[PDB]
Amino acid sequence: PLAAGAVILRRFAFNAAEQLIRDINDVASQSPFRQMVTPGGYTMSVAMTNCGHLGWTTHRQGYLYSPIDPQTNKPWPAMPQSFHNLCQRAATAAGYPDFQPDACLINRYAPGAKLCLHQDKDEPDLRAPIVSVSLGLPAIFQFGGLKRNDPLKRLLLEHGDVVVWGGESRLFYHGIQPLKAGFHPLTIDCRYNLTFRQAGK
DNA sequence: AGGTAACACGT
DNA sequence: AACGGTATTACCT
Ligand SMILES: O=C(O)CCC(=O)C(=O)O
Ligand SMILES: [Mn+2]
Repeated sequence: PLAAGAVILRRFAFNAAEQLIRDINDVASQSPFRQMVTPGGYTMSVAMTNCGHLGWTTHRQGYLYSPIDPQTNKPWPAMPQSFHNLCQRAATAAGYPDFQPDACLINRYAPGAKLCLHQDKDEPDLRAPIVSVSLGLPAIFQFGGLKRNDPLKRLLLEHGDVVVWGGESRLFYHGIQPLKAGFHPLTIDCRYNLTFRQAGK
């Protein structure tokens, strides 16, 4: 096992990938990918957007889940049924049959893009797991512990891989190392990740 | 009190 | 380039 309460389901989303990617494009046509600026004033290397009832965003004052896209000033697009179904099946396979996400953060990684080691704790109900779907180019996922200096596991995540963490491992530090350039026939030159959460009550 | 930015340079 | 400092503070509510 990846950790207590955590598992990787390799190639779980492989068969669903083409549809998922069509729906990413549909979501982004309404709420475009944007590289967000941290409260500290740095532009993130990962480009992001959201779908579902709540979207993760930065602002001057910190991080926030909000029902409105601050760039368009309209609600985030509805969560595609392909996304919701894949998430439900993955969560069930990982031992979290009751998971009901209300938020999906869509990450796009160009070569060089990274996500520094962090915890997912913007969500009030820590009982719900995180379901994380990889698409396109491969990336090295770091998965640690409750403390930043806890030893890291480094796992390659490839197209279609799904990682789920929760319970004892819900607050574990994790991240993505700078993406290697490459080619993938479905995403061409990038990696996408879908991160499903229950962000509200 | 407690929340929490850093989902972001030097060795 | 893997590891860890920084928030060891200065603000909010
Ligand atoms: O891209 C990934 O695999 C991880 C994304 C992530 O950690 C997040 O969106 O909070
Ligand atoms: Mn995360």
